[PDB]
Amino acid sequence: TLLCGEIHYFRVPKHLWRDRLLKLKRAGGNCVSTYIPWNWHDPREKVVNFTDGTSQWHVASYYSRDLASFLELAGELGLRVIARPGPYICSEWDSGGHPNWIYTKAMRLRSLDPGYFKHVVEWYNSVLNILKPYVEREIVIGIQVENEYFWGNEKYIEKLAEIVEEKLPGVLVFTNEDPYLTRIPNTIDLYPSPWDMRQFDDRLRSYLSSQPGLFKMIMELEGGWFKSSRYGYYPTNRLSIPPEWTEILLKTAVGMGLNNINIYMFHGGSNPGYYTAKYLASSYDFEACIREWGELSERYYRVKRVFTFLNGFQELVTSLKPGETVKTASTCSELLQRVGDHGKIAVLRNTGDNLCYQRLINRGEIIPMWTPIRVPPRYAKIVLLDLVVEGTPFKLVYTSGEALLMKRLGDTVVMIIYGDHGEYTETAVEVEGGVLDVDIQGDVLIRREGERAYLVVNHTHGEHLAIVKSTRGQNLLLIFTCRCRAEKTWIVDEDLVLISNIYYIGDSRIDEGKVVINAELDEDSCGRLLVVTSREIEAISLEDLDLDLTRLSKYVYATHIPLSMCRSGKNTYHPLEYRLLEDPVFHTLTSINPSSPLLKNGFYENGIYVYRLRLHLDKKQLGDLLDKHLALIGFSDYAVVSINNEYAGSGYHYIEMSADSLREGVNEVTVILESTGHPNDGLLYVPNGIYGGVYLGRVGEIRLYKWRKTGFEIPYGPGFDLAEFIANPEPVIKALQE
Amino acid sequence: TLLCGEIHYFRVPKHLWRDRLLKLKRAGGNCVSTYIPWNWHDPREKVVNFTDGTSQWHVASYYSRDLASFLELAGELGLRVIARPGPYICSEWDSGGHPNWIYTKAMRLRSLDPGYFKHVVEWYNSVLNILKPYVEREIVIGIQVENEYFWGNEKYIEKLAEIVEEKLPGVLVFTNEDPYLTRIPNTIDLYPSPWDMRQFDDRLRSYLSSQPGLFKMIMELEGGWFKSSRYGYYPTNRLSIPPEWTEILLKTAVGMGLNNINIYMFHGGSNPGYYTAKYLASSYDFEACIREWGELSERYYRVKRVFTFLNGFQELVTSLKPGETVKTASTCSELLQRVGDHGKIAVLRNTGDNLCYQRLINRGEIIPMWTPIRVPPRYAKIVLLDLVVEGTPFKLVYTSGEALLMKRLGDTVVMIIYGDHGEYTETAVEVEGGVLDVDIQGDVLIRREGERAYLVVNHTHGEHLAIVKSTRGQNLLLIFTCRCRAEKTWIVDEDLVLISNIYYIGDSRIDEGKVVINAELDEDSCGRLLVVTSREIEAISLEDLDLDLTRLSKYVYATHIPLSMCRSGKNTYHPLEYRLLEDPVFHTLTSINPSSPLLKNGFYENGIYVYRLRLHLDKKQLGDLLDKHLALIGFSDYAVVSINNEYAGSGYHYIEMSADSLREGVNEVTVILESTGHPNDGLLYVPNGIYGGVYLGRVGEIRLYKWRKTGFEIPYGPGFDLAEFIANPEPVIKALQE
Amino acid sequence: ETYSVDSPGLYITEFKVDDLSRHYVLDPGLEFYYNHYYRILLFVNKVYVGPLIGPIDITRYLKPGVNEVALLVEWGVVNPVIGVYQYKVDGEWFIQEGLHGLIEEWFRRSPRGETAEPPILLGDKAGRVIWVNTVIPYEKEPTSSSPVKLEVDFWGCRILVFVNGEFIGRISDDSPERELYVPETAVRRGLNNITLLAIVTSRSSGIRGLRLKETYVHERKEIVFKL
Amino acid sequence: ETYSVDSPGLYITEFKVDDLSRHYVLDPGLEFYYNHYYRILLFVNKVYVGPLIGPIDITRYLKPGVNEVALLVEWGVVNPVIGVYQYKVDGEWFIQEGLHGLIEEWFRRSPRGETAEPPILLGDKAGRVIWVNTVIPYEKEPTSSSPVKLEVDFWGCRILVFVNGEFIGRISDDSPERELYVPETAVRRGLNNITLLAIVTSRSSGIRGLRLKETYVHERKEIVFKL
Repeated sequence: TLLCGEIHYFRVPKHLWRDRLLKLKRAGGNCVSTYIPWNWHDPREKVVNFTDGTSQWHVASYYSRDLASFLELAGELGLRVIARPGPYICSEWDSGGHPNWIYTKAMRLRSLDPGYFKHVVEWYNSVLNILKPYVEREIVIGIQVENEYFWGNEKYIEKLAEIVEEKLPGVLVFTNEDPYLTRIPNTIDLYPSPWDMRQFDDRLRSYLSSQPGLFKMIMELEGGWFKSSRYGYYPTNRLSIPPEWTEILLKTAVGMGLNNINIYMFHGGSNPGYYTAKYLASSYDFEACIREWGELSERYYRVKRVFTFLNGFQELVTSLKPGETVKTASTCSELLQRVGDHGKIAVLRNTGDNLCYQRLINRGEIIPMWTPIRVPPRYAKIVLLDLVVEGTPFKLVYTSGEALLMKRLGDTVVMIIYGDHGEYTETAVEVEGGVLDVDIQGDVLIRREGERAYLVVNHTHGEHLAIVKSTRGQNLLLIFTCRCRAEKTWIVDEDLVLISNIYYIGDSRIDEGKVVINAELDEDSCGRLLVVTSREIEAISLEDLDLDLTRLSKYVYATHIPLSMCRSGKNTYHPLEYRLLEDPVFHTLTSINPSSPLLKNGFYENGIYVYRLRLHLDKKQLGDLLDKHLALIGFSDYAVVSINNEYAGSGYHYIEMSADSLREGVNEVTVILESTGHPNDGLLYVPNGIYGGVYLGRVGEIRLYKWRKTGFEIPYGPGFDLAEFIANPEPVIKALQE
Repeated sequence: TLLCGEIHYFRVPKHLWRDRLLKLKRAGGNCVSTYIPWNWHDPREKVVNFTDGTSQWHVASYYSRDLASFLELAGELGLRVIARPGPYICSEWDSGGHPNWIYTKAMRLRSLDPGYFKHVVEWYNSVLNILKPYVEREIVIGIQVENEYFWGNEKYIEKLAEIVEEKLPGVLVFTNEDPYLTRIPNTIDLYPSPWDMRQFDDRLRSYLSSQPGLFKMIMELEGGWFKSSRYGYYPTNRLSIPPEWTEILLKTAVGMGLNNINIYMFHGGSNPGYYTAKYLASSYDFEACIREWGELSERYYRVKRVFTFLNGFQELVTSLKPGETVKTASTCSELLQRVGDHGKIAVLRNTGDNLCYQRLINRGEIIPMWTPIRVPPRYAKIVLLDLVVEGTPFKLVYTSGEALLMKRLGDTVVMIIYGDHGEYTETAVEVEGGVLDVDIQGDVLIRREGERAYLVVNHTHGEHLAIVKSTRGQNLLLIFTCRCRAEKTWIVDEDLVLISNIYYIGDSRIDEGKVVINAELDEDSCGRLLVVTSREIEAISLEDLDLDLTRLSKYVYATHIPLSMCRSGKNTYHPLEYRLLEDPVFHTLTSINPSSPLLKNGFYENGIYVYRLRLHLDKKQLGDLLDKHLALIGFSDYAVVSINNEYAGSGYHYIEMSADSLREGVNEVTVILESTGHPNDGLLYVPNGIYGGVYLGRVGEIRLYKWRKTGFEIPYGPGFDLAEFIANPEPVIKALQE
Repeated sequence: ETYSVDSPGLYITEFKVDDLSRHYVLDPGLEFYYNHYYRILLFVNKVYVGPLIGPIDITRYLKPGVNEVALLVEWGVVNPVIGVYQYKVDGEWFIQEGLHGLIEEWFRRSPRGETAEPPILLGDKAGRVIWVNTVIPYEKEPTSSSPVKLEVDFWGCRILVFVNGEFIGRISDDSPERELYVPETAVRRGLNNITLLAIVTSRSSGIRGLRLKETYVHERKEIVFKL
Repeated sequence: ETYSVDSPGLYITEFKVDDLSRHYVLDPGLEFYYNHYYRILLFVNKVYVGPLIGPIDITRYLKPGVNEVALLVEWGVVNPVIGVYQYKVDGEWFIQEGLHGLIEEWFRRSPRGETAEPPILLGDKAGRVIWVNTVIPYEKEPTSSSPVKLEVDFWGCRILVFVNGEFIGRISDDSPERELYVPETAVRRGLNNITLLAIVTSRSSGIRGLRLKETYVHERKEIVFKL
């Protein structure tokens, strides 16, 4: 199984790569997605960078092209990698990945055009030579050939995939969202509006039936959404994505049987200056799991519980198939079910804002006897059924609480189970050698009936322990926690689990004596720390303060981080002084042809340009209309205009200045133009600079609102090239034929 | 029109009544709803309190029964009052309002039972004598006879209403939600789950057609939801209510033509100890506009914009009727329309998380010419159409931005209009004496065509001014603000409007020279303050710092609160010491009969009780089964049990202790019982104390899950008394008749 | 036909009893309890028992051999079970309203107590009421500009909070948040006697700490206009 | 038939021109512009003009009297208008990449400037680039435990932010938030030279202030286990 966050090394400072990738590993992510943007590495038709070097005023020294170090660091952290090296990446990036010199080379991008595709072969030779050692090391596990070619031409994506299958033998090669592929695997990018499970379930059910025997993945699940200028909103444009929603989509995808999931932006981070799409913010925070500034959001902890379950029960979850044999007793939750070789899962989804109480019928009997299954509002609960705990006498017949984790410590299996405060969960344990005894700590109620112990637990802000003993001397330790302490549980080693209030657990030094971990504490992080391990913990200290220990059982230590340790603080810092300088604006000027894009003149960067136009006017000003405007029309995405050194107007693609300061003879017009980015589709050449022109008067304004809509069908499919269609459109036939 | 928040004087400390009611007045609330709970004022079958006095250990000295002072304070603040004096109030209160001595008097509550209704007449004589002076002062404008008698008997609610119409001649008298009333007005309590506009629109459309010619009100709109123990969740049980949702429901109710709206909990506040329903939290924060601790939430500022519009355009909004003559150009927003004597409103609702761009067709022409109407995601925009500004030559033909406010200052009408940052709004102004000229400040573009000025404004973090002059010397000052500065605009006097970043504007001393206002600043509150007034402001100071003035125009002053003024801080304070004392638990004991409720024994309070049971056991313990439990069954809502001074178990209504410490002879069992509250329905006697008993063993457990469902219809209607039906149920006939 | 009994209607089910010597106590299940109680009417055989209060001994209404339960649920949910018991236990019963330390107002002034370290273990003291008394310094004028929440970190307890003798609220293991708003009328400038009545409910109980947190700290500034 | 032209299909409309002496410049409307550009193909008469780049002079494609516009919108929205102009203006054009102060790296070291008070008025200086240079003390080691956001309060500007010469981001009047995250790799312990390139866009412009806000301050504590 692949459990991914997407974390873009080109949007995260190189110093913070370990800080962000270890936050993903600590969530239970076992793989990193990233793009490898072509224009990040070859900005200027020169040499592919692949280092910490930078040669743009708008890209800070701490952003890096050193993908080889990001791949080695993902290797150090034990993360696998999905490389998305496409010539096109989308991703709200500048030109969606294309370097802005290709617009001089090719009129028909994302195609088998010999103009475009020759330069894509040079890019794939560059990036696949960088990837090869990390692919041979099994760090890079899958290559994604481009984002979202929705329109279908198999020829283009198969040539992309054939270059990869030539340079990188035997890897996974696949497309984001092309419905029309036969041999190349396709993925899905599920971005549904909140509480629209109808579209999410139907897109999953459609997708899971597609391409028999080929790899399934959600290559982009909704981990958040981006923010824009001009039409965007604070959290995201959408406007906020509920953290409850991302978790319901994750648990739904699991319940529908899609094992491989990438959350898209797990961090988001920051756009490096003018490496951003047209109208994007410099924040690419995305409202992600990890916020742009490094904060573990509510979405992080929710996602972390699902990704922890999918590691802890990976053997179960990979053995699953549909089955559809369990029933609900009440229609208050939707049931998504799977059955497997050595266990079963029931995802009970409550899309409502009421609390749901549920029962399941498994073999003509209602399973949880003394408790209902509580299903929280805006929630999906993974109920775990019939699970044979491998190599042991224990069958976890059901748990009404969510299991977070399962682990093996010598004689003992450890399982962590959770519910909300004041939730009653019942867990049934069936022992194939009989129950020898059950020990407990906390509010656990034991009912014993033949080979079964039924464990009814009232969840509270701590751990309740049950230790079911088998006659064979194997043990099952069940640890029952509230939801927020399952959210703040860290497997800091395979033999060290910390159940805690702690905000984050960070880096570790698993020494042969004196183990050390880099905990980060917020004002909630104090209270009990519960440590599960086979190591004989002799003492625990925090920052050379000694902490008190209770050894609850052979594998478990309680200790308390004092409420005096954590601090609440949020300081602000203000200027000593503000100093003003007027820029003279003009360094040196070179001549450009009227209406010519600045990329046709070798200016491949986005950002600020100043035009000087030396416009000629004469007695034809007496032939100008009473409106007397000057209009600057068809320019890239922001300009401030000055006419004969008087400020005249500003705006986005069209400015209609009052022509107050025009004169007979030569008129200087200065246009300080800022190009925010090219758009992040990869099909249209939207030029930077003034691609239009300067115009006089306003004789009229013809509004176009009496449309006839003629129902034309674009012939999308395995033979359809969208770039050929944009260049040579067939609706000319249907315009002639009415 | 009635624009209400509900603010319970019995849930707010008396010192904080002015602090909370002035926060409602500052939102544009022009009326307060409150219950007047019968058990708050007569707890113990003695004398009705109506003062600051208290005689319960669980009610703090700062909670008051002094309703007369709350009514006078609502009068001081210029708020009207809706009194909800019902014998029943619901409201997640103890017994839903009933004083717990009535369970000794009446087996059939909320009925014309002479047991119940005699005591309701004593309550109505008590509370209506307190209300009479404030009703005659026109402070109390409407009397709501009880919450939510859904089941219909007109006789009972008409006798409640007849007592009111006798003691208080000519007032509004009405019920919360009884569908079956002929002469008595009925209201609605709309609590829809987020984004379910289908139920909200259908319940509104149903309700607005009901009871021809009688008063319409939403007596309880969703301003949030409550939180509970045992099955509840942090913000609310639901789990969070979006602040976007409450505003869409408000603007929908306005667009559907319901003028009178109460937000239910505008503050919520706190339950006074054991004055709370069964399983409620002591927080009644409700996730309200004003949080329990006094915080202006996002919901406050959203609500405040709607309530400010509904005051500012009250003359428009009271003249409205359905009309349904404007059309949208695109299906991306839902249009709810009204037409009126001197203007028109189009509510454009976007329930989607995409941004919508919209056009309207009014008279066979698309109205906004150079801009679309931006409709934000999760939003409803009130577009204002055809508005003749009364007593002036100005018609506001449309505005693509929301108008917040309109005001008259001598020659000038002031109108405040808003949009989001980078929104383009177009406002058309038609002048019946012709436009003389237009002055501007900021990014306003003027297009003049005959008697019209069209004003296209690019919204930013400040005010843009346009001053349209008529030939007659009347002026229209349009002030264009971003949404967050319209949210933080205060009409601190009818001749003083502050457009600001300031968090709250508080109390005022409108002196005849040196005006003073009690501003409260958060870390966002600095930046420009824009003051609109006919007063000649000579200086502005903040806390004896002098602020710089620019007089932008005759009625407008800009000034800046320095970013050095505000502070960010969130301190925590910890114990010096913790001191433990064991309570001996027992003061003095009195004898009670087995299974008798403690209210039948004169204990009318909720809270802690200790029972001692002196149980007798003998050789019949040798006849007990191998399970050997003792069960305490049928008790009120929490107990901790100790058997022969050994702790034996705890739980909610049923505890099944292991009988380890029982003996032959007398056994002392101690039951520390906490009764959290009675339930907040008003129909069932759910007794406090142990109403059940103590039982031995567990011979078996008969689970009941093979049900036949027989489709019985309860005959709800104008003749149906639910308390008669609960006492004398007719399904006995249908049980006999299969 | 149906397992749920969770929606409006008249539901009937059938069950069998051996001898009528046991006590048959009907439990409505944890699904049934809500702050606004469910209108559900119980009949045992063709005889009306009453609305569901909670758990009920139905033994009076049932006969040897086969029996019926009917439920006119008008609103709400149940999941009924009958527990079967060998005896109902005889004994004289007594009550007190409140507790000794409560009716002596130990929230105003308790006796002196023994000092404890911040992780107060109470699970030994289960079945009892412990008063945890603390003093918190609050060295500033209390105001609605900087509201105070008391957060209690604890488990295994039902805790009643008093600040300066004013009753603030209750917190329990199953309560939805660990914070109580304490008003500016309860808080004092200087030392605050903040006191917890913990009824100790489990062999695991303890209080891990108290804090007063200011939710935020706003500046109330007097803004002044000369005319 | 339809007003919107906002959904997939081939839309046709018809319009009339008098003389062919004017310039007819088609504007696609503010609805059209998106970060992922809309696949909308323009034809004027039966002749293909191209995909919509933005505003286009369509005068080449049109004839005296009646004309047609067709739009194969595959995805996205337009609201087309034709502006009609008397002349297109002749003149030689020149460019510079960037600005003098930018290509001289005034974000690393500007010349000295005149001091201004915190409400910096710029609307007089509209049409120009002003460098606002500030020093902010940050007297603590910068860490991801206490991340920094720079908030700029301003209007009427497009502002580029540099911290210690590292380019942090852009803010504009129509940007969705006024805060930029500045990384621990940009921030220095001691004085931070934080510099704004403000291209001054309107007669109303100004900067009202800067603050670095720490979003929160967590304690990174080294937790240690003896074995």
